[PDB]
Parts: sequence; structure tokens; C-alpha cells
Amino acid sequence: LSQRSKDRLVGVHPDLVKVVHRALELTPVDFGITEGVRSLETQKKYVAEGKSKTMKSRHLHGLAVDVVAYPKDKDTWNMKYYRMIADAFKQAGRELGVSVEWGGWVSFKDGVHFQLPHSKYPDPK
Repeated sequence: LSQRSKDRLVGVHPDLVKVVHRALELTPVDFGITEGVRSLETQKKYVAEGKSKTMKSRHLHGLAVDVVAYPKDKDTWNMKYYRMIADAFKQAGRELGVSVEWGGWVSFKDGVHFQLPHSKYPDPK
């Protein structure tokens, strides 16, 4: 049973929180949560620093988490370890009846990234 540290799911949408907790239960590789909610200021920097594309991002409204694998051999950035987690997120999505999206040959940045879909969980107007 993988136990979670002090992780800021606080303000993350409860549908996604519950998917998180369950994916952990059923994960081959232990993981943590790097970012949950991202401030509009932090977001602004990221656009200008040429990181993120639009001024829009799931992270603003608690509709995204990014994870980091803790895979024993310490091999933190191994593509596969993120797919083992995607699989665990998808399945917790199948239970719980939540449609979860994975970033997904998958770049690190895409592979750490989970969100609740736009249709079901839309941005404020």
C-alpha cells in the first residue's frame, strides 16, 4: 500500500482526487503529485517563459494533476513508468465512473499529466 506525502490536491476537483487515491492503491509504481492548482500568476509566467501555449490551463480550476514516479531503480523519467500509472488512472476512472485524460512514445511533460475532460468539466465563462 503506497502512502502519499503532503500533496496539494487541496482545491483539486473531488472527482479527480478520488481517481488519484484509487490509482495509487492499484499502481505498480508508487508516485507523488507535483502540481495540482496553479495560480494565474504562475500561469502567466509560463506563457511568457514560452512553456505553456495559451493563457488557459486545466490547472487553474483544479481539473489537472501532474505526477512523478518513484520507481525503485530511481529511474525517474522512464517512459514506461508513466504508462503503468496511466493504466492505473484509467482503471480508477472506469470504476468511480470518471472519464480521465492522460497526456498520452510519450514526452515526460505529457506523461506526468492528468486532467478531467473539458466537455464534462467545462471552464467558467
